[PDB]
Amino acid sequence: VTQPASVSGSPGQSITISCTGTSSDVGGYNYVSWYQQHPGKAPKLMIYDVSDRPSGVSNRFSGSKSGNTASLTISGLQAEDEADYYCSSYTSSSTPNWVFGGGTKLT
Amino acid sequence: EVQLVESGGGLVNPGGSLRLSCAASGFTFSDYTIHWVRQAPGKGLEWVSSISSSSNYIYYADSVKGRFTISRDNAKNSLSLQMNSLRAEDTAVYYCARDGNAYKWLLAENVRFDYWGQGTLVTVSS
Amino acid sequence: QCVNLTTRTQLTWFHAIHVTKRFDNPVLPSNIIRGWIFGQSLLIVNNATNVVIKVCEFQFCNDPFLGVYYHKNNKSWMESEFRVYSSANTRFQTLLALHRSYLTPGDSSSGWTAGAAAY
Ligand SMILES: *[C@@H]1O[C@H](CO[C@@H]2O[C@@H](C)[C@@H](O)[C@@H](O)[C@@H]2O)[C@@H](O[C@@H]2O[C@H](CO)[C@@H](O)[C@H](O)[C@H]2NC(C)=O)[C@H](O)[C@H]1NC(C)=O
Ligand SMILES: *[C@@H]1O[C@H](CO)[C@@H](O)[C@H](O)[C@H]1NC(C)=O
Repeated sequence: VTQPASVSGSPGQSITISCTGTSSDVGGYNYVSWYQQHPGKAPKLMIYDVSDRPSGVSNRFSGSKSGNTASLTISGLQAEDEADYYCSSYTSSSTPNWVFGGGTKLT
Repeated sequence: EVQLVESGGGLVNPGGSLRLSCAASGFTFSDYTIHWVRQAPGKGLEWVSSISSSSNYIYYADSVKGRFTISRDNAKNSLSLQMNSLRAEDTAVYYCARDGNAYKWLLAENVRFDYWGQGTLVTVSS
Repeated sequence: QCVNLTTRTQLTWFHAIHVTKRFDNPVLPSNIIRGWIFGQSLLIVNNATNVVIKVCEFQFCNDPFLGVYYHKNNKSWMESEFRVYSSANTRFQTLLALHRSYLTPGDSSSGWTAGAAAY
């Protein structure tokens, strides 16, 4: 699972974080989820099942998927959003397991 | 409020062993699958293992498979992880997290982590 | 794929109720009852659509059953599970259907209930 090392943009702008896998990971499995980790803290679930959003999460966060690449789009970028965003998915290769992407640092 | 509290972290020598555990509260322990995830300092997240509510379905990452043993006591709302023959490469912060998918009989492969504990650091060195 | 069921209270009358939680389907010498296993072995099972009668070298599950899922989205009861045997190249066992719904969280072994039944 491949992610951008870092993304950035002006406040108020919409930033898209890509997550590229393969057919056995992202393409054939709409189980992609995204987690926001603040420094020194445990990660929070932001998006699951590609686009679904947990209660308590702001509506500025939305997910999408096409081909073998999943994306997290953050609208109305706030300073508060600075965090490491991890892409998680199920991989059916060999023995069933779950993986995370490298993690994208949002500034 | 849903909470998970990890305990049993600390410093160990390579080749040794360490038991981690976390207590659950705020939800029905026996209704959810609980996963362990580790994060090496300066690195991203890596899934370690998972144990289903019945304890019948247990999965391990290949990197720990054969060394780690996971078990849960539903009566005590307590999850334990026994790490044997550990190495310097296993230094990481370990978290226990609640699987948001309460219906593993429908989509066992579909995993999300709704709640995370604070995490506990395990350091392997001397 | 076979699965062993758990979370069952321990205590001819056979019950499959959930208030105490029971699901009696031992090996003996709402349409919950679906069929029987006898024993090569004979399988007589009434699935959601057709009655199936087969004789084969079955490798039966230690705890065989069928399952019906309740979809709250359309209030539809649909048969989704058939976990009787892994292969099919004096004693018998009764095949009962399980109910699974949003009210039965857990995994394949514990995430279930049962409609009132007896035999
Ligand atoms: C399902 O259960 C069977 C039977 O195992 C017994 O009942 C279980 C609920 C539990 O109480 C076991 O300890 C009991 O022994 C399992 O078949 C046995 O599996 C073990 C390995 O765990 C093996 O050593 C035995 O030889 C197996 N028994 C036979 C007759 O082969 C089965 O693995 C369980 N899992 C499935 C497939 O649902
Ligand atoms: C009911 O909804 C479920 C979930 O979307 C679907 O899988 C099932 O096929 C639907 N059944 C009917 C009769 O619409």
